[PDB]
Amino acid sequence: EAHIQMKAAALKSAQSRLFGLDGGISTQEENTERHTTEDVSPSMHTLLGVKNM
Amino acid sequence: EAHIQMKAAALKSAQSRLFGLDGGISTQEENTERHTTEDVSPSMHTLLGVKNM
Repeated sequence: EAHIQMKAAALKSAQSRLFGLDGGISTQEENTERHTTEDVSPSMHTLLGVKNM
Repeated sequence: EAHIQMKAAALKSAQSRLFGLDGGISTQEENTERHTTEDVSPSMHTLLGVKNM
C-alpha cells in the first residue's frame, strides 16, 4: 500500500506524448525558376499585360 | 471466557478492507497527435474557422 501510494504521488497526472516536434523543417517549395538579365525584376520576368494608360 | 474477552478487547471493531489503492496510476489517455513546424501553436494545428472581423 505504501509503495503504491508513493508511486501515485510521484507520477501525479503525467500524460505521455508519443511525438515531439517533427524533424522535417522545410515547409516551402524550392524555387526552380531561372533568373536572367532580361528580367524586369528579380521576381517578375516581364510586365506583359500591363498598359501604360 | 478470559481468552474470548481478551480477543474481543484486542480486536475492538476493526473492519477488514479487501483492497488498497489500485496500482494502475495513469488515468489520462496518451497523446498520439503529431507536432510540426507548420502548427500555429503546440496545441493547435491551425485557426481555420477564425475570422479577423
